[PDB]
Amino acid sequence: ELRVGNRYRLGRKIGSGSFGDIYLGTDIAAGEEVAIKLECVKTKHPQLHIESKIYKMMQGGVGIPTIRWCGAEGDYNVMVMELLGPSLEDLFNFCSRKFSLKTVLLLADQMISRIEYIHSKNFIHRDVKPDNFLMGLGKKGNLVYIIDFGLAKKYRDARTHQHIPYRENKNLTGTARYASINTHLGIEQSRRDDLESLGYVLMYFNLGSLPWQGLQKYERISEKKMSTPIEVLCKGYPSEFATYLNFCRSLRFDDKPDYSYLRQLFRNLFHRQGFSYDYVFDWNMLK
Ligand SMILES: [Zn+2]
Repeated sequence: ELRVGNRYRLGRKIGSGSFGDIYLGTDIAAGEEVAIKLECVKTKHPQLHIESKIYKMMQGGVGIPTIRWCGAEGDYNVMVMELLGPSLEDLFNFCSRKFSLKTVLLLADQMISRIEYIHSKNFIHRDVKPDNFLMGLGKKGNLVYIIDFGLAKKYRDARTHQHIPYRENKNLTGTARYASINTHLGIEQSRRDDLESLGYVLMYFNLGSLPWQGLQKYERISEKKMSTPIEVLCKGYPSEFATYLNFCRSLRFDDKPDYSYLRQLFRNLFHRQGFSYDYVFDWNMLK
């Protein structure tokens, strides 16, 4: 019967984050479920308040979760957030690990816009992956949320817009599976790299798997990733997936991406395919 001070009662683990897990909670005053993150005050490098600050900086963005509370309570730093629905990875497993083209296109449109909004607030995410996208609840069930800013970094000064310097010899941050080729090569991440990851995530949803899945290990993924041409990766799928990836890989370090061009590629394909823009996802057509 664990209680976060007076206000919240703790429940089962419901998520795994870059720094700590997410637990199911109840807000005692609301009669309401919430998501809770905990960090021991003795932690060597505390980051919970740091990550909460980014969220709050993003607040009011479409598809950004809201923070109910951040503070110290007892021997913990605590972060309480609005509870969201299943991740795209979860829903992918319920859909037999294959999404229809219509689902992938509806998802791409939202996912490019979340990344675009984050970049507009001067941050890069750096762990773009299916588990960090969650569907909303109730009336927001048709909205894709982006979560987890623990690996997120500022890429430009807010007032001056001075972009962070080019560096190399970096250790990989984020999941090796969706990492950009330049990330595997040790280059400092930038805007281009969040968009390149998203492309691997979209092809993952079309294919059910990537060619560098299921094979020292990091050199081996990097090899296979660098050995597999985009044309080969995207064979049998609309040309827009390859075009998306080619453009991302063309981008120079500090370049601003053309988010509208990438979204339009997919919107045009959507028109040609004859799909209704009805936000009816593959999982909604499940029993
Ligand atoms: Zn705080």
